[PDB]
Amino acid sequence: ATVRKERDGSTVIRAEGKDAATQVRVENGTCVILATDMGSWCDDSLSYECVTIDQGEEPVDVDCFCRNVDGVYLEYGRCG
Amino acid sequence: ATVRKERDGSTVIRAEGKDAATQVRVENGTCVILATDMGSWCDDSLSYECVTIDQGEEPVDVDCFCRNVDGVYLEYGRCG
Amino acid sequence: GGGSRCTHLENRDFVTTTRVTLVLELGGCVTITAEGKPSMDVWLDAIYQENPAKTREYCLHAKLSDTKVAARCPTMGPATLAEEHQGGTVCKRDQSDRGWGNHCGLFGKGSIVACVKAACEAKKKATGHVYDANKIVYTVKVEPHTGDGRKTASFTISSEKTILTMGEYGDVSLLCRVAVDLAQTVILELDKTVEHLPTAWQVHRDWFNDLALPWKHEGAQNWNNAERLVEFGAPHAVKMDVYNLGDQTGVLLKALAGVPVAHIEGTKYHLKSGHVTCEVGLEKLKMKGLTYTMCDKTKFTWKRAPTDSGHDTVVMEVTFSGTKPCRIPVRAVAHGSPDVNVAMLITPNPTIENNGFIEMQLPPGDNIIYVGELSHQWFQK
Amino acid sequence: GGGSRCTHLENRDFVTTTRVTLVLELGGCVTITAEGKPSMDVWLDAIYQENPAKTREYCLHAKLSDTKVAARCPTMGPATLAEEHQGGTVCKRDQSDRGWGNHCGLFGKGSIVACVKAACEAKKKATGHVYDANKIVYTVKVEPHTGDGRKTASFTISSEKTILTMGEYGDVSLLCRVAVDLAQTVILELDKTVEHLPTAWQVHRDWFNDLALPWKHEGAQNWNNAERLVEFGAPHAVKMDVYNLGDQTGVLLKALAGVPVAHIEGTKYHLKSGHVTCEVGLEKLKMKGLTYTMCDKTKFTWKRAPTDSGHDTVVMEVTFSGTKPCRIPVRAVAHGSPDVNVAMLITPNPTIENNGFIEMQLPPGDNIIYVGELSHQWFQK
Repeated sequence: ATVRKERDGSTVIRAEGKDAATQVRVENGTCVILATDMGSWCDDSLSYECVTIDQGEEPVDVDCFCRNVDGVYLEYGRCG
Repeated sequence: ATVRKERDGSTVIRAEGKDAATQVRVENGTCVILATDMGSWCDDSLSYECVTIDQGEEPVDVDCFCRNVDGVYLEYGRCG
Repeated sequence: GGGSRCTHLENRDFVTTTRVTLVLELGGCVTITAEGKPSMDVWLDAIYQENPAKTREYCLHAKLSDTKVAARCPTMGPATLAEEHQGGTVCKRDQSDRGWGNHCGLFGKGSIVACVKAACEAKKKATGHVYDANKIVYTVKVEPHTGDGRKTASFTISSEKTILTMGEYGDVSLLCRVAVDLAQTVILELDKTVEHLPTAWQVHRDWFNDLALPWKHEGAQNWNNAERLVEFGAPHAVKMDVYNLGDQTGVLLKALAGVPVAHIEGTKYHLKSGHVTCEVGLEKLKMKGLTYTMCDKTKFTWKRAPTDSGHDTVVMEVTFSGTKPCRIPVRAVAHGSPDVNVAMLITPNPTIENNGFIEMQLPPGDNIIYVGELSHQWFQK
Repeated sequence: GGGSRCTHLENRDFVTTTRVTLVLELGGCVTITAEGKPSMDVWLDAIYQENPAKTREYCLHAKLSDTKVAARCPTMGPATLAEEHQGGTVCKRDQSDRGWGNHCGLFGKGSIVACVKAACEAKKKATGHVYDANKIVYTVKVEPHTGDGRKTASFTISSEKTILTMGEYGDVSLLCRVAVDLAQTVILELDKTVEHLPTAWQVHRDWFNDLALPWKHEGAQNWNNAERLVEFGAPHAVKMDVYNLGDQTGVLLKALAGVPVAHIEGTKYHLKSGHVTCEVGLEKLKMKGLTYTMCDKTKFTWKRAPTDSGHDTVVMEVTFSGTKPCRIPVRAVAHGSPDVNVAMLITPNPTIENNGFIEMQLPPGDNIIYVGELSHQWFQK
């Protein structure tokens, strides 16, 4: 997976199928990518918020979650 | 266009778009090809009888007709 | 030959005085018979327009891209995306269950919005052209129905009269008038792909205008009503998938089953149905063979013996071995009456020419046809 | 944590003796409360089958090839092609107008036959799998609803009983029974193409079996009912064109609108809906903290103040600065009655552990919650 900081203070993780069920380091926090339908990067993409979970909370109904890092988004293509 | 004699005594003219509105020599007779939807040869083909018109008769409702040659068929692909 | 095209058509009328008013339908033909005048075959050959105006085009298969999802917590108002107020996008607002487990202070329904860019897949458009009565052309052909030549008259709304010269048969005058709502008639085409489909279909404009598909005018950047081909998935906390409704060709071709298939020949767009009313003037028509002597009765041979024409008339072909040209002796008797002639010629002055086709009407019952001393039994049904 | 998954679900039941009979629906969960026993969250996690049997597959887009046409003259009987009695072909017999102009001695309707070979385009099949009750697996999960762990039991038709160990909370026994017609439930998939579609759909077998499309079993050479995707053109004397009815994806996806989308996770095919009835035995469940002293009333801090759980219960989170572990003092009064406790704990023995979540039921009206000497006004609707 690749990380990039946008001009609006946001962070974008771009992932592929290899990144399924992995944990990555984003600034002084970590993000867990659990999306199961990922493929190679392309136009046929999905982009959404990779929600920060507060300390002592369990994630609910999310396939992307972060701890100790704010304003993170995930994007992936679905080709291949 | 190409001509070939089959083992059953029949004759097969294989035509392409270039052959539209042409007259070809088949044995001791001639055939007129007037099909307007022809293209390059392929699986997406149409094959039918290239009807012999008796002397002194005008052809009716046919886009392939022959004179002085019997058992002629036309075949063309519709690719390209 | 000598006018054998009409003898083959399913829709054939006989019209039997100086002028004659006929209705000419596309795919049909009329034979005109007139005392002391040669028989004429008249038919509406085509109704077409060159380069008709394009209508809106429809998308059959959407190309969906750059799907984005935004969510807000309960009390935090609507979730928004810039793509909501842009062209070439499809958006859906919904609500998702939110809580402590997905960064919200409260448990409840939070706003969620998903947007997708919608374009058309290449070679997946349905195009239309509309007719204009001021530009339609209708082609009327005339051919002597002699049995031994074909002339064409082209008409518009502005040019209704024409005089055709039937060679040695003199002149024939035509005054034709055209007759549905052309500006409400569309000729529909689909972009070509690997499969074999008909060339086009003729549809009503109001039906074409109601197709539940994304549409646009040629040259527009985006498609209107692109949501017709998009389906949104169930919303999760911050994620909502967007799917395609698939290729609509099968949907469209099912609706076009039974609709008439139309023809395009270059830049000519042909109407599938239509008719024209004509006034045919026969005053300048003359018979050919006023100098020819009688054919020798004993020099005929049946090339094709008497046969049903398919139109309650008898057709035949004879070979002649004597001096040419000559006027053919033709007659018929009702079996039991050898004196009285009961033959009504559709080819009124049959002539053998230097390098033969006779057509007649007969009363019902047992008859005997004579082409010279050549004879044939014939039962009229 | 301490059982926060159930607190988030829309379908949440409370069941409040040694045994307890519950119905567990997929997507739902149950909280069990029992005097002198820890609270338990029970839920049906999944109903699936590994490697279900394949059903027939359907063609969405025909590949049409080697179109041949044969004709016979009037009286000459039927026109035939060898392809009429072969597999993998679609044929139509019709009649065409014939005459002298197309090599027939008579004028009339002659027999005409057109045949085409019909295959399926690559990646244009719809496949199905059927369930079998003897191979279904259903997953039931149990988690202590304590607020400070999750265990899984897998069941089949043959293996209905299980005992799970809830760590220090003792043991819990489960006796589960499954409950529609599985052998009449099909999970439908389409081959992947460039467009984004749902993974699958769960359909009734009789509906799947009536799809008006060509079908076959995997490994068969030809497709059955291939005529469903073929359309024959109007016959001419000796020529009759054969066309495609187009790609049926849009047709199928329109019929699947509103149908539930199902999930496939490797070789696991998941049922979209279903329930299981369980007997949960609580006789071996024990409370944890029978040795822990009372938490210091003055060392609490609201981490998350009282809030509506979404299920007519109050949820909160506290921080503790004193000696750990300890049993949390919790109470609530009806505004005007400081003596009587009106709090009904869903987390019955809240405990602060070495590295806090409390859930309560309250009577309608103005109340005051106390977590030690930490207080909060609360109005119950």
